[PDB]
Amino acid sequence: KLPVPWPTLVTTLVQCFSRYPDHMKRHDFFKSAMPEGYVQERTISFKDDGKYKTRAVVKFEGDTLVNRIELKGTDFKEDGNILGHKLEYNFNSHNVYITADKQKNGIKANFTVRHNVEDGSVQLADHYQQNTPIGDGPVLLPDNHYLSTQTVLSKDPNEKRDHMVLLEFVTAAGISQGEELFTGVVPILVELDGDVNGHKFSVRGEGEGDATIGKLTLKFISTT
Amino acid sequence: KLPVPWPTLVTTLVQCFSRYPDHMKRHDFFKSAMPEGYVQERTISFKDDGKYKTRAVVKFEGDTLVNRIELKGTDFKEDGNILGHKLEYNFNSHNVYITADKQKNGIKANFTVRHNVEDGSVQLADHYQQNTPIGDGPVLLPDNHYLSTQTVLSKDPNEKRDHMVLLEFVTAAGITHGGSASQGEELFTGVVPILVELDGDVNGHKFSVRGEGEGDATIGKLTLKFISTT
Repeated sequence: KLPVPWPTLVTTLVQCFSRYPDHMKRHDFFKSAMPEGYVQERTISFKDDGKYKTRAVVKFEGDTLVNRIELKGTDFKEDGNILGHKLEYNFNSHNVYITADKQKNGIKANFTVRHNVEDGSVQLADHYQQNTPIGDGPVLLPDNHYLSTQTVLSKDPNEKRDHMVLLEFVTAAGISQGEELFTGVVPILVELDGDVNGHKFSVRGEGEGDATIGKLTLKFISTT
Repeated sequence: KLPVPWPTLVTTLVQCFSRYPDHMKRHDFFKSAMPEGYVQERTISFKDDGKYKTRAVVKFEGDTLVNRIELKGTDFKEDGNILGHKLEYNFNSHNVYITADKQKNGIKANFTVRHNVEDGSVQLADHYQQNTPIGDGPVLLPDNHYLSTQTVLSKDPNEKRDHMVLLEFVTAAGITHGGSASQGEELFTGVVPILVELDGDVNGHKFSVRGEGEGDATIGKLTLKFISTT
């Protein structure tokens, strides 16, 4: 059984599948970094609770876009909204604000996730994010803009193990040869190795992304 | 294109597809009214703007669950968020609070929909809802409870008409007690085809929408594509 609520892992579990409108395609750092990819690092501060630190490698492995993550979580309260499993099984729309990191040749992002709590309150998860390209080639450093997200979480009736089904749509707003790798439907593999409060777990996800419409379709299975 | 934003029509465009947990099946008015169906009437008041009045007939026509709606919108302002198309193309999660309407032999509901606006603010839409059975059979009058919703809106890249692709999950909650509680429940054991037809007029601008898809009430899932028909 997952030691934390599935919604708290959503943002950690491939922004290269965001739909950048034609007038913004010169601002799409994520696709410009492919195929070598990028390292995505976050600190996620759950207000009045613990923190996640994550480091992920996002790159192509042949035809598959892979997101391989290490997650370390600490300082969660036993009676809080996370370890107490008080979060609703849903996900709000967020705006992910992106700025260029002209020192690392990459980007930073900042946003605050709002997790609905079963008692009507909101649990904030403040995200600080930095992405650095792995490859040598030129990448696109964007003007300030944001990604606008939508996500629904469900369960596979035929699935038996602890799992999460996710459908997500993301479009860029607010204003490369790598992008040519995203013209069709691309298979996705996500692998997460986690430790929260000393509770170790793993998550494996598979699905597909369609960047032409900003769509992600994934099923995640836990192991503990 | 439609004269109003697609998100403002989401709630008007089949709560019989909500997942009612087994311990709450006695509270599912919507399925109990089937197959004869129910009339669903709403007043939707947009804060600092106009209002929609809707009357829908929701019933089975053969194998298909049909939602046929008349919508009249009045008193909208030209520079507002609706006629000015300033709403984000998304839809927030809501709780729909349902209570028995014993004096109408049905149910009523109150909730506020929060439409995100492009400038970062919110457009509130106060919903009042009344559902009355069409048929003569016995219906289930529920205890107070709510429906919890999740919805995503998207587009079909090969569709030139104004349209909205929708996926929704809804589950009932708020009762803690714990077969089929109505004969109409039996009609929703499978995946049911859905037809939605909306005839609208907002501030004198006439339009229409047709949607088709499927609903799976055992998991609470709705999958539909809506297209402008005028």
